[PDB]
Amino acid sequence: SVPVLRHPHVYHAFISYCADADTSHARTILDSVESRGFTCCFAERDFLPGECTSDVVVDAIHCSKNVILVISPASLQSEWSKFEMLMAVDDSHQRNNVCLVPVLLGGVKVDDLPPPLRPLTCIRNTDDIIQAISKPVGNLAHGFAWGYYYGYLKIILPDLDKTVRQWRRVNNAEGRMSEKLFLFFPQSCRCRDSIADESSLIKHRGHLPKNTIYSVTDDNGEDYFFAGEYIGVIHTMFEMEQNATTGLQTREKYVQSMRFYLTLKRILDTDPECSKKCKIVFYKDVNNSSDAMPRLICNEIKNQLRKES
Amino acid sequence: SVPVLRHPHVYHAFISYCADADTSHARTILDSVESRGFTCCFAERDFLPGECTSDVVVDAIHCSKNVILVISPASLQSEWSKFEMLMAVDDSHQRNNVCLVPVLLGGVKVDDLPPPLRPLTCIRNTDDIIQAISKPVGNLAHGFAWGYYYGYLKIILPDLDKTVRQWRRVNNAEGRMSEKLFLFFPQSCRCRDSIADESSLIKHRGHLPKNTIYSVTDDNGEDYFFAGEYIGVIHTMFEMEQNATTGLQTREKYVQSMRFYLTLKRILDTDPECSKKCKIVFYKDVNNSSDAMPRLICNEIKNQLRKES
Repeated sequence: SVPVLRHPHVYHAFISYCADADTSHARTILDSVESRGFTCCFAERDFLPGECTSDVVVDAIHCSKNVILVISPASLQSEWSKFEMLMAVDDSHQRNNVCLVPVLLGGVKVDDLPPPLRPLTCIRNTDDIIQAISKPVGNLAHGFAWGYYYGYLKIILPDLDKTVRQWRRVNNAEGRMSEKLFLFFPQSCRCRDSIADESSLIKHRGHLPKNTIYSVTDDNGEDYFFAGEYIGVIHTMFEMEQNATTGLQTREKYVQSMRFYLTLKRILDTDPECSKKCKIVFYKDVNNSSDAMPRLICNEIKNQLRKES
Repeated sequence: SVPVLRHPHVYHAFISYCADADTSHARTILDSVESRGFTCCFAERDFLPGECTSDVVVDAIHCSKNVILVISPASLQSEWSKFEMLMAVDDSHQRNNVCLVPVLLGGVKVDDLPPPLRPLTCIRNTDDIIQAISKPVGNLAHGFAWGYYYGYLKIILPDLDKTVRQWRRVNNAEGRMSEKLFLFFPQSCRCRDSIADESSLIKHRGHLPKNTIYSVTDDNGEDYFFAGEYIGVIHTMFEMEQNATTGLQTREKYVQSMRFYLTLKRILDTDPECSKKCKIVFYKDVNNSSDAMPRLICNEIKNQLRKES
């Protein structure tokens, strides 16, 4: 009847309520559940007077198998609906359907609720919530993209074109080198230690004061130079797919990585000092011939030199 | 009437359709829009025979002000509903309400649709879609947490407790140092160059072969040692809040950072070789006294030594 709790769980349910309005209602639901045998976490009783901070709340949510949301007409006005309640809501719809137990009071109805809570199938009606207490990857695009932007691209891109032109000038790469930083995005999301590991015809040529410079030979023997590197963050999706514990498979790896690709491009093109400073090179990393990757890069370098002319 | 397009936009609408089923329907909608004056992107016409890959699609979505989804009973069966259609769907509900134009065929109705499309208010009914063509931060938790996990924590944590005990042993820190790596999470998300920048009473004591070792003095003059650093990824949320262009304000900074905090703890406690290897220290970074941060860390170090006893 009453389930045995896992490693992090020490409570069957955390009762999330607005202390300004529904404190009485939350005590009523609490007393109904705890008598039946379930162990609950209740702010008024369990949170010490000086430790009702958001992290103690999230520590309680982490240790609670289910989270019971007491949603009334007043609960939406209290900013609790904009703060502590949203902390319990997860990016994964599968997670919210298992964990969340929305308790609707006063006839607010499902349509009145915020978008995340609507498709969750919400709820002496106190028997029904006990029924729900008895016994996953969200979208990665925005975290990856904003973290890659502010942690790296926003720092190096704004003046990188100046650094490249200085290197190009004093190395006789004029006309044979684009200003942009080429960012490599293999479809499998597998990143190698160096893009030169894809072909012995890709040669290390030094670095930018550190971003690496490579050379590549086209059909006429003309050497073309470029600053290039992998988008290192995408390797995480490859690791998640390969992990049996992680809920990410091949189809989601492609979907997540195209959302990431799209979100990164929206941010870069929004920023005038970062757009046109890098070129993302998406490619199917399926070929072993020594000509394949060199020919792809030469095509991209020549395409970018046209636009910079 | 027909709007002028922004910098990335070169099309008013991208028509996303399943080429196996609704190609005829998509041409009909295309011809209806393009005659009225709008410029559209149509796969059959605009995508060259050998370049109908997912990145060319996303390149088209990036340059399309609106995305028109042709959703039929057959569109859901085609895996197109599980792939190319979801690439147009964004983590932000505000983005999907502005960009997406769901066109429902055959009476599938809104409730049949996946969770993200349901609350979007979908749609010779071809006049209505022209009406929608005429003229934001998603959840960061999962991207931040999984990227911080597989990019760093998963690498260093599994054997870090061994490294710490070896350092503790040969430095006479026995009983005055926890095995865990303390990860500092200031509520403002502002990360400093060193946690020792919070108080001159926090002393650099070397490093782990590199994670840094600090010392801290309690009330009895007893020195306590710890490996510690900031969770560097959270600084991105501080930068996003401070950026006027970025759609993140103080309240969302707290909500996003508690979702990140919760998601990271779910991943770490799921992994048996990473749980109990680090301690996340969330704190209000509001105090200037030289005693405040030292007393907080000494409290955490002593708490962890109890559990490791």
